[PDB]
Amino acid sequence: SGWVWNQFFVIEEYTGPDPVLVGRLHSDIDSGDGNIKYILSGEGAGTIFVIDDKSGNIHATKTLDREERAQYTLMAQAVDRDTNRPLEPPSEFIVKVQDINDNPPEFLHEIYHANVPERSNVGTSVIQVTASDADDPTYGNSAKLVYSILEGQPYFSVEAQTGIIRTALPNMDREAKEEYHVVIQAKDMGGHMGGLSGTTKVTITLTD
Amino acid sequence: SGWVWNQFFVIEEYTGPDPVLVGRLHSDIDSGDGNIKYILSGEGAGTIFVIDDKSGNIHATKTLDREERAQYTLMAQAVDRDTNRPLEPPSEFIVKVQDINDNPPEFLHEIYHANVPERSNVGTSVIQVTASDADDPTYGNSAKLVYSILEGQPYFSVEAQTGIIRTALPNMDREAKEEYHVVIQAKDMGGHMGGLSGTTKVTITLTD
Ligand SMILES: [Ca+2]
Ligand SMILES: [Ca+2]
Ligand SMILES: [Ca+2]
Ligand SMILES: [Ca+2]
Ligand SMILES: [Ca+2]
Ligand SMILES: [Ca+2]
Repeated sequence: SGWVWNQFFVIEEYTGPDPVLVGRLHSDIDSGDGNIKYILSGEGAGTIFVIDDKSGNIHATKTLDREERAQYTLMAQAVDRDTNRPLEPPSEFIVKVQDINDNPPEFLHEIYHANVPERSNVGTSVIQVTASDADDPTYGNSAKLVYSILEGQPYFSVEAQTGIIRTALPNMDREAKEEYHVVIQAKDMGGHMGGLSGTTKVTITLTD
Repeated sequence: SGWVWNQFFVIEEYTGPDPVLVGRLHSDIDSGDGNIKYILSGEGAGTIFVIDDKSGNIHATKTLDREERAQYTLMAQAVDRDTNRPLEPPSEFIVKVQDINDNPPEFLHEIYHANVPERSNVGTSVIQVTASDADDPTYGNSAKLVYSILEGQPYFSVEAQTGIIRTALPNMDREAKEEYHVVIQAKDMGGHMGGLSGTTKVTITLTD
């Protein structure tokens, strides 16, 4: 009451040999004597999700890819094994496939072409670069991307989250170098120990 | 209402890199605007179980061995981030570590010494042999044992579940063979494709 408890979570991409227990239907009249038969209709019910009608345990029959389906709405019933009358009214619940970090961040193009005026002030922006990341930006952080500059410093910087590359050095007269070659990295998981990553190269002209 | 939904399941022995989402506290007033702070007290709360106080997501910080602990009772609170007053009254819930089949059935002794009269009728019992199995006899069937006879047939049989060895051949005059050597197997998972197993040897004398 007040609190909401009717949803179940399932770790995606499970490939162990024994089926994942998603959750259980269960009624408060159930003395667990066995006179009660639970019934499960709805999405994947019977196919992906399968219930033991005494215990009321639902189990996942398949490896699930949360990239394919995040949710399933299912319907619980419970009828009296003898009278066959219902013992609870039928109610919905949702199983939600928990995201796992199984996709590495990927850059929109993996060669950007930028240009910026010769004597620009330190801080002047050059180009926005962004990585899409196929995991769940909603729930996890297998989708929280951090941008680092790998090659191209001390000439240029990149904004930690925005992924914008700005000049980072004063009096950058053009004679100096013909065209600058930078490499930006994008990392999962707010870039922590573990996070999957991907890079790109930006090639910058200093305009006159 | 009627239906009971406040318990969460956690697959044991998880060793993937990303933490298992156990479940989430969540209130029906929560428009998910963020003014609501969830709080988790109880067993392993703070140690094994850890909550994001906006999303209300609980995650498992450790690999769990369901052999060590099957349950944890936890307490949910939810207070208003601004007024700090509570928004739900505090309520208990239990997370239940789901059993995995990680123990193979083991025989009480792995050399039994049995004896049975010479001319016994087919069917006469010789000895009960039982395997303990360290997994959850309650929930799964990683603990449902089946007994087969491996060596010793056609002289003797073994009862599929009881594990009792009985003679299975008429007129078994003793002159014949000095002492009979049988091997019994015990298999997990009602002995299906997969099930872990273990054996023993029974050494039978035919008495005069
Ligand atoms: Ca996936
Ligand atoms: Ca994923
Ligand atoms: Ca990712
Ligand atoms: Ca274990
Ligand atoms: Ca186990
Ligand atoms: Ca076992």
